[PDB]
Amino acid sequence: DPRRQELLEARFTGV
Amino acid sequence: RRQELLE
Amino acid sequence: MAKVQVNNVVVLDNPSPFYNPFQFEITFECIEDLSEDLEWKIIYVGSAESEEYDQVLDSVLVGPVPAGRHMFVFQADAPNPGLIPDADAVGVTVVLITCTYRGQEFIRVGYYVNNEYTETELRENPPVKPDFSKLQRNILASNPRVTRFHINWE
Repeated sequence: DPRRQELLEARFTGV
Repeated sequence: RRQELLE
Repeated sequence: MAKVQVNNVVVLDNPSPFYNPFQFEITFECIEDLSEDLEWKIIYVGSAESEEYDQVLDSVLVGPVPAGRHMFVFQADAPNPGLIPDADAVGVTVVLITCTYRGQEFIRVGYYVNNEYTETELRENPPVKPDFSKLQRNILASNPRVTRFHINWE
């Protein structure tokens, strides 16, 4: 869960 | 790729 | 700053069946006359594990945009469950609304999305393979993440 949360947030900001 | 008109 | 500013996004029929289409009422404004189209996209994050399962649900061009404030309804068909990992089907994922000018993404509006069974029988004993006809999409519209990128507006 915590790792998947981190992954989703990256998508939100990403580049 | 598809056209959309403004409202 | 940027020549286009997104003022608001409204998620319409937000809690709905998975197979029903997305609907967003988007309102932006433009400081001056624009030479080319604004390309809007809706992107469904199929899997948190890899961006290669992203689905571009739709992509529209809003053509010649004057300098006023404008509104339009962006509707897109639901993602293709045949491209979604079963592990990611049920649970939380992300949907993205992006706008692009001359091929340069300048704004990205993201929402968390929870796909969940509504019958307690299924919630307590999930199908071995996600049954998308029984899933409810819940776009958590209260808290969007807005990310802006600098682009060339010449």
